[PDB]
Amino acid sequence: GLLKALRSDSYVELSQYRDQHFRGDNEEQEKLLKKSCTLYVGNLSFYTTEEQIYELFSKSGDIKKIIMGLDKMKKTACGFCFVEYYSRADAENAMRYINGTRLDDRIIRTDWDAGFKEGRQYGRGRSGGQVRDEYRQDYDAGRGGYGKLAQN
Amino acid sequence: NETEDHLESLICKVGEKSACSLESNLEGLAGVLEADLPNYKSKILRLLCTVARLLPEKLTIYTTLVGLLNARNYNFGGEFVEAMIRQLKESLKANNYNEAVYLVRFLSDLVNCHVIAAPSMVAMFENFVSVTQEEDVPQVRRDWYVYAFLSSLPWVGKELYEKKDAEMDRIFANTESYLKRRQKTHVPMLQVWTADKPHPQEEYLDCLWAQIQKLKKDRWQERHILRPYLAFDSILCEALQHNLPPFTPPPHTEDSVYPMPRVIFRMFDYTDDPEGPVMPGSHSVERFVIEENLHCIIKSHWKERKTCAAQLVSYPGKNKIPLNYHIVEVIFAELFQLPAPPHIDVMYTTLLIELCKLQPGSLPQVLAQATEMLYMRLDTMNTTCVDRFINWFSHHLSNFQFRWSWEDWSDCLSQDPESPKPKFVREVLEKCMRLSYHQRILDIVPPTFSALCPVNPTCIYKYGDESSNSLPGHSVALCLAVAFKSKATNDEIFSILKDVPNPNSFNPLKIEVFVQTLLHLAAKSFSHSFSALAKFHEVFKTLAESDEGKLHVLRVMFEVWRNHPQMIAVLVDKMIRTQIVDCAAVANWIFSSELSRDFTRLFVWEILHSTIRKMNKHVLKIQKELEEAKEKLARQHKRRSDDGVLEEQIERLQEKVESAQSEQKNLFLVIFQRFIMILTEHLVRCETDGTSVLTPWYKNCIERLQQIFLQHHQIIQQYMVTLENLLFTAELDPHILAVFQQFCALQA
Amino acid sequence: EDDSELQRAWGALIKEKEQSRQK
Ligand SMILES: C[n+]1cn([C@@H]2O[C@H](COP(=O)(O)OP(=O)(O)OP(=O)(O)OC[C@H]3O[C@@H](n4cnc5c(=O)[nH]c(N)nc54)[C@H](O)[C@@H]3O)[C@@H](O)[C@H]2O)c2nc(N)[nH]c(=O)c21
Repeated sequence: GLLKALRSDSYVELSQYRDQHFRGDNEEQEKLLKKSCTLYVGNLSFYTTEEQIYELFSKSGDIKKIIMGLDKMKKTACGFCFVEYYSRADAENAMRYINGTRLDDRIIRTDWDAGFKEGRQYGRGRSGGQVRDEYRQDYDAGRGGYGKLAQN
Repeated sequence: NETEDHLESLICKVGEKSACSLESNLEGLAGVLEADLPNYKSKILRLLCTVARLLPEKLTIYTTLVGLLNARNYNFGGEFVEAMIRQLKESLKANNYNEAVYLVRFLSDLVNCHVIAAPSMVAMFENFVSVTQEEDVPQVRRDWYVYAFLSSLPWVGKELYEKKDAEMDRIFANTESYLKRRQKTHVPMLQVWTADKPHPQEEYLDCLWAQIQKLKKDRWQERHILRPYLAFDSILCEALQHNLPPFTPPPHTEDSVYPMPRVIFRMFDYTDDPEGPVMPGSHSVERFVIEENLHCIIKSHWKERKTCAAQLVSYPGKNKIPLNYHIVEVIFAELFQLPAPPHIDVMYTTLLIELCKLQPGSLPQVLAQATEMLYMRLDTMNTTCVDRFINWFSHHLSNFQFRWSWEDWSDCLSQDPESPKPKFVREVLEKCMRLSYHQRILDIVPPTFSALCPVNPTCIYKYGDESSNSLPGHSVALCLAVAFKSKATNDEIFSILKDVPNPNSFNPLKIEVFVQTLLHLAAKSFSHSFSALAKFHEVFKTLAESDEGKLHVLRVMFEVWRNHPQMIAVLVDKMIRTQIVDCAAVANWIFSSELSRDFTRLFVWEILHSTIRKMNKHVLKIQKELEEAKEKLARQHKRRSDDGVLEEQIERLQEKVESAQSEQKNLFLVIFQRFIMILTEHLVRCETDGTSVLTPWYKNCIERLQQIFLQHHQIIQQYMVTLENLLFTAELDPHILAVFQQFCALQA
Repeated sequence: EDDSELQRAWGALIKEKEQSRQK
């Protein structure tokens, strides 16, 4: 038939991350992921606006929607977002090429998603920010500063 | 299954860099295949066929391998030859032809491995060339047959000439006779650069013919292609040769589609690298072999960028060549090839980034040099290719902290601001701002470039506090603003909009005030604008019932947002999707008098192409729904026979698809009509004024007409008849009709 | 997977270009 080496695509394969607040088993989550057109973009900067993401990810196909990552309490950009496309092909291209590209001098990590549901736009961290921000200890100016653990 | 996966991996392993010499691995693989020959004959044949079809870059290797198998089993060689002929016939009937070229090349190289007799292949190539003698036949098919012959030649030409010099000379005479009387109408539409210096963008067939002639003058002595079978001179020489069956090409059918002509992208010379290995000349078959192999490598691994970069860097060759320059040239050729690149453009920029990462000591300098040379030749670059170059350079800079020696381009400041070089600089800076903030772009360009920086993206509200009250609609605007701040409903918004002194069902002042206030209040983010547009969508539909209403809504949106073209594009996209304004309204707005100043900017044409893509995707979606419904109807009917509302739904879907196709036709007809009108107006003005006709505006407009044709040939081939009968006629100005004629010759 | 090497290469290249222009 077709050579398996050519068919390989290591940049689109599902990651080891699984949703922690999903109501369901892993089989249904994988079923949703296999047909999802929504991508989680992370490692953004707090100051990265919606327009720059719109440009960077519309460069890889038409975008249906973009949802910025707000804070749980302060309701401010937290350094992540969701880019929902119109087709799976555009999302696959974004994972293949936009993933690893810089946006505002930061390495953008793009991953597959099971879609968007209300309440997913807020960081799960107990301090209002992202969990990685709460746990990290290195000074990242684009991420506000020191990790939430350092100050308190 | 185990035996299957194992055999596959084994057969695909040969070629990759290994400690053992390629010859030893080839011999071992041939022995292994012969060992398991009698239980997996069909599997082995199919695997070898698909490997010959899908891995042209490794051609010679696999070729040799077959010879090694033929050197031990004559019957295997015969069956494999028959399988190759059958697969080639299937590919030709399947209307895919690149695979046919690769299979023809595999057969040609099989002659060197003493698998196929030379006379039979001379006869096959004679039939290939004689296909050029057919009557009432598209030139594309004759071109493809001659291309397959001439591309196979670099591999088997020595043997074929040594064996059948007379017949090969006759075939060459026929090929020259054909190439003399070909039509070159399609060249100017496909050339990246119109300039004849420093590198003509010559047609692919002409270039290949020149290289083949140079090789023939050189006694067929070539210095690049790997020939592993030479190392087995003994083994392969005692093998008995097979004879091909008389091959007749599939007859031309109205359903046949042939590859379109291409123009070779030449931008590098041996003088560009005065330190590394000498670059093969433009008219040298080594250059063609390198370019084709690199293109195949990109095509095979176009998905994974890391693997593609690794494979490109490690491209082997008989004699050393300036690999970095070849890689950069082929990548830019792919990016800039017309009508469209083989893959997506973001792939090309990311692949260049990855290649620079792999080779950080040499490739970045080559990329900087390539960028400078691309900039220098901007005076004749295609506007499509200029847009692609702008996008790639903007993304590159965004990836590298927007660092560049802008002073080196300072020559663009002095000359006209509309010229290709300053226009390219302005558009690049605009894109860089798009990928960053306005202040960040003012801090990187040298202060002397400030004139070319993008304007601040701020809303322009006509009814601001400093605005005079003489303008009609100030009180209504203030009332609408306070209502919006009060979380108003559509009914009360209509109530406040009731009191407007209509200057003239369609009120321009009402639309103006409403849209201005709505956009100004939602002038903080794209999400806010989306929410405000969707929430008050009923008001838009009521006020935009007529075509004039939609055009006025677009004009007012442009007036509010003219320093933020990205906002314009996003708002137009959302308005089209929500059905506030049709695609015809947007197309008419693009050629409206209000956008005459911005007609030559990139965002306008991005918007137009996005609208056309939206229409195409809508048509495809409705067609797919109709096809799925029909398929399920057929399945249900057959299942019931084996042992009313659906027919109504099918008829409704047919009506919807017919309406969508009509809408697409109307969109393209309108676009072409407006292009014709604007171009003929310019031409008549130039004729009456006695001035030059080749100006930056004309170049941009004609290249954008060409861009529409090139991007949407697949859909304009349907409207061909009405286009010829109504818009593009004999009475049309020859300048405009030239674009249509070139489009016609593109696939004819 | 930090490409700081490539970034430094690009920075040095552009610095050399600017210095050559200045001289
Ligand atoms: C990283 N990521 C986030 N989202 C989505 O963004 C929103 C907010 O996330 P978030 O930033 O609040 O973190 P969560 O993911 O909720 O919790 P997470 O960081 O995954 O939790 C890590 C677990 O390991 C624990 N942990 C233990 N030690 C450490 C440590 O040292 N560092 C970190 N970071 N976690 C540790 C941590 O406390 C917790 O128990 C939600 O929609 C997320 O699902 C993602 N979605 C997709 N599709 N792919 C992703 O990679 C992805």
